[PDB]
Amino acid sequence: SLGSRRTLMLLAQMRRISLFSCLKDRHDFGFPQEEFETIPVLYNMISQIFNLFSTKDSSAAWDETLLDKFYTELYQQLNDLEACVDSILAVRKYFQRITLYLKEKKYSPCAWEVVRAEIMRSFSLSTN
Amino acid sequence: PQKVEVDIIDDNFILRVTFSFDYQKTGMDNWIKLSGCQNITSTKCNFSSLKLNVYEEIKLRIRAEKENTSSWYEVDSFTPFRKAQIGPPEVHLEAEDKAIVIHISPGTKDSVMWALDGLSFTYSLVIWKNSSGVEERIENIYSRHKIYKLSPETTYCLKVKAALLTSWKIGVYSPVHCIKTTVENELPPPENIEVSVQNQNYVLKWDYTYANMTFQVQWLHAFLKRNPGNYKWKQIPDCENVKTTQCVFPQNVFQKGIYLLRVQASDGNNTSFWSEEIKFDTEIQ
Amino acid sequence: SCTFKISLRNFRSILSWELKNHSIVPTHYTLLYTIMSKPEDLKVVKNCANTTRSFCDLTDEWRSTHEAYVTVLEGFSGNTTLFSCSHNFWLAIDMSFEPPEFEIVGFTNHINVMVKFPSQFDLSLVIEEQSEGIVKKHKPMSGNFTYIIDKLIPNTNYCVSVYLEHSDEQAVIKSPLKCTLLP
Ligand SMILES: *[C@@H]1O[C@H](CO)[C@@H](O)[C@H](O)[C@H]1NC(C)=O
Repeated sequence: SLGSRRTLMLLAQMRRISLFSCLKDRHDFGFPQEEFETIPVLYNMISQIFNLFSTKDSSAAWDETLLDKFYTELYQQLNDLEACVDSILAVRKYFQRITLYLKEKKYSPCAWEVVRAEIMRSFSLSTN
Repeated sequence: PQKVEVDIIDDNFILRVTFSFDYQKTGMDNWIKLSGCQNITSTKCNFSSLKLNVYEEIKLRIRAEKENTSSWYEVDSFTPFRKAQIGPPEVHLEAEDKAIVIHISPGTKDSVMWALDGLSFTYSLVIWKNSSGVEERIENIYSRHKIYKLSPETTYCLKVKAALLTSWKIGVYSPVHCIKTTVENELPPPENIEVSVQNQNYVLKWDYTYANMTFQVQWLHAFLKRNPGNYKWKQIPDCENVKTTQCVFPQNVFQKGIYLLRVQASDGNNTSFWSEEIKFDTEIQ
Repeated sequence: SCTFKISLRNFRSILSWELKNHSIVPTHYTLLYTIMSKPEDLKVVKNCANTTRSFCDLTDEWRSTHEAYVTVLEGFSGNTTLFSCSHNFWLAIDMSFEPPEFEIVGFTNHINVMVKFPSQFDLSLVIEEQSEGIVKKHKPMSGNFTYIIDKLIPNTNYCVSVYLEHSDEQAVIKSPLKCTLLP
C-alpha cells in the first residue's frame, strides 16, 4: 500500500554509484513473476529480502540510515502478513540464484547495484 | 536395488553394515559422492559446504555393506527443502527477580539448509514452574524475548521449538532448560509507561513508587528483536539520569520509524531492574 | 553535467534534459537506453537520435513501470562528439503526470466537463469540484471523455480543476481553474 511506494523510494535512495558503469555485470535472474489467496508466496518473498539485506555483507554495502528505514518498512509488512492467518520453493530457488551471483562477484560494488536494481523490479512486480 | 526412506533435520540426513553416499539430480546422468559420507558408521550425514543448494529435487543412492556384500538402496526423488525439518533451536537465559530473558538461534547456526530463511523464524514454547509444572504455552515469539510476572527465587523450566510461518514447516524441540529467578529486586521497576507529544517536542512519564530516584532511559529499534545473532539499546540523552518521573525531548530526535522503550530506577547504589517495554509509530496527528 | 526531467503529457512520456555548466554546447544530441534486469545492448531510440531539440518522446519505448532504465545522452558539434551523460529512471517514482486539457459548460443545475483524451499506468482520475471554498474529489480512457457534476445550483460560482493521481504520497499536478455560474 503506502509501504511499497515508501519502500521502493528507500531502495531507490540507497544507490551508491552510476548504473551505467555497472552495465557489464548485469545478469538475468529469471524472477518467477507468474506467481504474482497469494499471501503465502508474499510472506516468503519478503522474509527473504529482510534476511538478505541483513547480512554482514549487506551492511558494508549500504547506508545504515537507509538500510534501517528499510527494515522498518518490511518489519511492518511482515506483521501485516503474519496476522492474516512449490511456489515458495521456486521463490526460494530464485534467492539461491541471487546469493550465488554475489558470491561469484565477490560482492563487487557493481555486483551490488546489479542486485539492488533487480530487487526493485522483483518487488514492484509482486506489488501490482 | 530396494529403495530407502530418509528424513532431514537441518544439514543432516537420517536413516530409518557400513555405508556410502550418492545422489543424482532429477535430470540425472552422472553420480557424485558427497564427501565424508563414504564408508561411514552413523546413520546421519552432515553436508554443509558439501551440497550447494537444497532447493533442487534430487535422487539418492545408498551403499550398505555388510561383510563382503553391498546392497543397493535408492531414494524416491525428493526435494531436500520440502522434507527438511527445523533443527532444535539454541536457548540462552538471563534471570531476574520477577522475570526471564531469552536469546535464541537455530541449532546448526550457519546451516546451508536454512540459508536466508533463518532471520524469519517464529519460535514457540512452553514454560512452567519447576515443581508446580503449570505450563503456560507461548507460540509466536521472536528470536530474543523477555518473560514477566514471575516470583523470585523460583526455578522455571522450558523447551523451545522453532517454526517458520513461511513453509508449513515446523521444528524439533530444544532440550529443557531451567533457571531460578533471583531474589526480588530491592528497587522495583517503574511500571506503566505512556508517551505523548506537545507542540513539537516529546514527553513520557512512569510510576516509580519511591521518592528520590533517578532514571536512565533507553530505546531500541523495534524490528531488531527479530534479529537474534550479534544489538545495542541506545540511551535517550535528555533523559539520562533525570531527577523526576518524566523527561522530555524534541520531534527530530527519532527519525520516522518504529522503536522500543524501557526505563530504569536507581538510588545510585543498588539500581533497579528495567520497566516493561513499549512501541510506537513515530507517527501521530 | 546534465539534469533529466521525465514527464507524461497528454498520454505521452517526454524525457527532457538541461545542461549544467557547458561552454561548448552540442548541436545534435543522441539518446540511448537499456534496462538492468537483462544484459541487453543499448538501443538508440529512433526518433531521438541526432535531434536538435532537447526532449525525447519515449512512449513507445518504455512500457513497464517495473524496470530500472539506464539512459545515455550524447551531444555533438563537429567532427566532434562532445560528451555523454548517463542517468537512471524508475517510472513509478521519477515520472510526473501532466493534467489533461479540459473544458466546462455550465447548465441550469449542472456542469459538463469534457476532458480531452487522445485516441500504461495504474493512474486515477480526480475531477475536483470547488466552490464557496469547498472542494470535492470526483473519481469516475480513450478519446474525449465527458463527466457531469450534478446537483449544482443556480447563482453560485463554482471553480474546477482536474489532475492525474498515481499514488497519494507522490505529488499531484493540477490544471488551472476554470470557473462559471449556472444559467
Ligand atoms: C526440578 O523438578 C524436577 C521434576 O520436575 C526435578 O527433576 C529436578 O531435580 C528439580 N530441580 C530442583 C533444583 O529442584
